[PDB]
Amino acid sequence: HMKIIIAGKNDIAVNVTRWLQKKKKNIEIYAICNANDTGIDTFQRSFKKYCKDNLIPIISLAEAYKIDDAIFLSLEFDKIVQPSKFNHNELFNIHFSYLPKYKGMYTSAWPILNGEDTSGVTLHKIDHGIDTGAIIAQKEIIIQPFETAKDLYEKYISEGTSLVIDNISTLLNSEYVEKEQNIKYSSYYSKKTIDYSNLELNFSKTAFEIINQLRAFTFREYQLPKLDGVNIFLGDVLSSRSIMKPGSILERNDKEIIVSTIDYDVVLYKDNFKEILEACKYSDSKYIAKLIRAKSILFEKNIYGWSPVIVAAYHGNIELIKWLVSKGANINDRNYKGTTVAMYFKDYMLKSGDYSGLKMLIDLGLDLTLTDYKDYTVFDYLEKSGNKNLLQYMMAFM
Amino acid sequence: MKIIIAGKNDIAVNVTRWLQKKKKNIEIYAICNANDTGIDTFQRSFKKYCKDNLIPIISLAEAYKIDDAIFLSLEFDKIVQPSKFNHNELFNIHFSYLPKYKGMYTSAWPILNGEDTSGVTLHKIDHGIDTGAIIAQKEIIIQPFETAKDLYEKYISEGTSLVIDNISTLLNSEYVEKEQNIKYSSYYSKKTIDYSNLELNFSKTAFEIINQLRAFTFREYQLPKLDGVNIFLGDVLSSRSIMKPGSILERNDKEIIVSTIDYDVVLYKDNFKEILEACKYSDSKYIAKLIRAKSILFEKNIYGWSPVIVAAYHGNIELIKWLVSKGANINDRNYKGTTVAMYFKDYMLKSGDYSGLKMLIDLGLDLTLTDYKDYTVFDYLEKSGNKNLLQYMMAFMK
Ligand SMILES: Cc1cn([C@H]2C[C@H](O)[C@@H](COP(=O)(O)OP(=O)(O)O[C@H]3O[C@H](C)[C@H](O)[C@H](N)[C@H]3O)O2)c(=O)[nH]c1=O
Ligand SMILES: Cc1cn([C@H]2C[C@H](O)[C@@H](COP(=O)(O)OP(=O)(O)O[C@H]3O[C@H](C)[C@H](O)[C@H](N)[C@H]3O)O2)c(=O)[nH]c1=O
Ligand SMILES: Cc1cn([C@H]2C[C@H](O)[C@@H](COP(=O)(O)OP(=O)(O)O[C@H]3O[C@H](C)[C@H](O)[C@H](N)[C@H]3O)O2)c(=O)[nH]c1=O
Ligand code: NA
Ligand code: NA
Ligand code: NA
Repeated sequence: HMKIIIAGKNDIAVNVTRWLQKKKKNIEIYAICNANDTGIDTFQRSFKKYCKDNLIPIISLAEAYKIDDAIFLSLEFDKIVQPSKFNHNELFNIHFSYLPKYKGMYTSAWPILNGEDTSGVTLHKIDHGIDTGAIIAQKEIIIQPFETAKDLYEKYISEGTSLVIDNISTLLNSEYVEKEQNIKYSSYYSKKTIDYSNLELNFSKTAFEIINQLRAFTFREYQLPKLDGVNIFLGDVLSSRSIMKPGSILERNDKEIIVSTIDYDVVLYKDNFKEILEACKYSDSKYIAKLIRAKSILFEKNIYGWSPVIVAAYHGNIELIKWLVSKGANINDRNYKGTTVAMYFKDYMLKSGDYSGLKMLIDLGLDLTLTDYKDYTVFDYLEKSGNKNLLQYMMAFM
Repeated sequence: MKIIIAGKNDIAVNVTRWLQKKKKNIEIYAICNANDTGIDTFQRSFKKYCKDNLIPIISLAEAYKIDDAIFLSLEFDKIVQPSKFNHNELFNIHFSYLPKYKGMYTSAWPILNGEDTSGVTLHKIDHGIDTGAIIAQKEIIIQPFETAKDLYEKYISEGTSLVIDNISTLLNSEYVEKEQNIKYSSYYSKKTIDYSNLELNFSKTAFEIINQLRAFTFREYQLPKLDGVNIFLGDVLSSRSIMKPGSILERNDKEIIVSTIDYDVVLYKDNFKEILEACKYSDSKYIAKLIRAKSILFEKNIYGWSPVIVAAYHGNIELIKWLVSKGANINDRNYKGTTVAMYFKDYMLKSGDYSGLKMLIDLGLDLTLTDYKDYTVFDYLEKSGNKNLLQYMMAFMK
């Protein structure tokens, strides 16, 4: 007979809540949404939409203060919570850093900017201050030297979810231990510290710092870094050192811009993502591999959620998908409605007549049991459509 | 052999002294910095040293035309162009552990960033800023309480020994170069801190604020100010005010308590002038009440008078025992190299009270030390004709 208030947004609020509904069947859940939650799924799920679709009441923070015998759990929530205004003190938060480092804002960029190898997530209490409350549990996170602010954000979402999950019984049962945050090594960045409205690359810096500025600001659904009009998608460092003033453009071609820094010259790769996506329809390994500078651009997505594997799978392109997957791409990658590669390869199989591919993708680890966000498998869509031919063929693989 | 020393302060002077002693036959040419006044201050004037010792002072343009010489820059202020020499025996001491902290304000930035360590590096002068290949380096530990001035002093001392330990290899071409790493390379230009408009930022953690204080505590240039009131360090409390960061919570004659992003901070108002005045005659009990930050006891006025020196000159033995216990140097010098023993002897001379000498001798007072004129205390006594004092001091000398 418990109550929990979940205040926040995105896949973390969604996936924690999914877990609570399945695992704590009889808990009453109340939700608070963030101001900019459009109730529509984008590269993150809408928490508002999830709650509507799954009969979770949506309340105000004002209304939530007046609840008794409820845990409060903030998951990338956007409004200051004032502990005094509840009748208890069971107020909790996931913050996307290894506290007490990187309190405050832009924790997907700042660590990268500062040349960190690691970050973390932290479960702690909400007290009056900004990420000041006592720590309950933490998990260290490795940042690979190629990963972007988006890859890091995605690790935070994943690990933050898991961490809430490994501790939520102890929050609900008051069975948890806390410890006050240390003084030493504490750091905080306000909203002022980056003006995302007015981004500017600083070339009076080292190659390392410049590469890290690129990584820090590479989060496509918001922005890419820009050099004199042109969008950039990562870069590299050369062994040469230009005598030219830092910022000086040494070379330009259609794929890359080379620039002088405080030490080593840096190559900045022009963003060719749309172009790589058009090509993924029918071109082959050779041609695509010739288009690619930063390997990770194969895992990027447009506003619909379409990655290269997805567009390829939708157009038949079997030899590409094999190579994409050898490059580390996900054979069961999904768009922003939960739609899987398998489901894309369906529309082709249907429109072509050629089912000789399907076993190829199965060897590669394709999974037919997967459902989208309306709980529908590929088998459900085929049944619905009347394509018992295609249906029965596919059922053979089970 | 021949050598060109280009730079300023005790590092230039003391490297040069070592060469005059231990490499008699090398010819030495000197380049001075543009703000070397010729008058010794908290750092010696290299200019003065050179004029006093008949070392010729030349320009960088003249330096380029000297073959048969290696070039060694020591906190030098002018851009060196390697293509204008007819050789490549060009070396620098930079005050950081490269490839980190290239560029400016190296006694400030590492402290600002919460570093536990820094270093000094010996490397080649290349076309860029602090970019040339490394020859040798040494780690420096930054103690938690040390200020920017303390770290500068460590840089000067350690930079000096790094040169001394390597200079034969430089002169003999037995040294080994290795190009700087890309990874972890950092750089701070002159625009990163504006010493004309220093403001403390209280939208930061208590750690970050104490480190702001440390970083800006370099008395010869400035102290940090809160409301035009000079501050000499501070401490963190265990309370955390709800008030907005920067809200002053408590004032008194001695300190100012402020809200930060996490824990409250005490800023100590600077009272060094008052402390130095009181050391003439007051006892340890009175000075103890006056002290907040213990390191204020090692500070100096424009003459180079520290507490221990003022106490010596007034025969304040009881206070000297305490200061030493506190960490003060028993052989502390003013900016003319005049030692505590030289000041004590003036007190013994005027007063006729000699009893205190043994105590100071037992605390490690060193009577062999020379000032920047190569005079010992005994040379002063022989010149004044004071034999009885000479003999007495000599009798207690260990
Ligand atoms: C606003 C913005 C964000 N980003 C990136 C960097 C951020 O780490 C990431 C997420 O942005 P965000 O607006 O969610 O804000 P963050 O600063 O990441 O998180 C703060 O704001 C949240 C609502 C939470 O209260 C969180 N506890 C706060 O630390 O998106 C951009 O690349 N461009 C942008 O223009
Ligand atoms: C990948 C891809 C998709 N499309 C199409 C297919 C869709 O009708 C439309 C929007 O795609 P979407 O990712 O929003 O797909 P969804 O609406 O998520 O999934 C539907 O379309 C799939 C192909 C299956 O039919 C599935 N069972 C449907 O529920 O654009 C292209 O035109 N070019 C493409 O390269
Ligand atoms: C100028 C200035 C310096 N300082 C401190 C911080 C500095 O690290 C330290 C020394 O000052 P400085 O003018 O020598 O400048 P730094 O920036 O330390 O050294 C640079 O300039 C030198 C001439 C050398 O070329 C060196 N390689 C450079 O990095 O004193 C202040 O506290 N207030 C000040 O206004
Ligand atoms: Na360059
Ligand atoms: Na400046
Ligand atoms: Na506060």
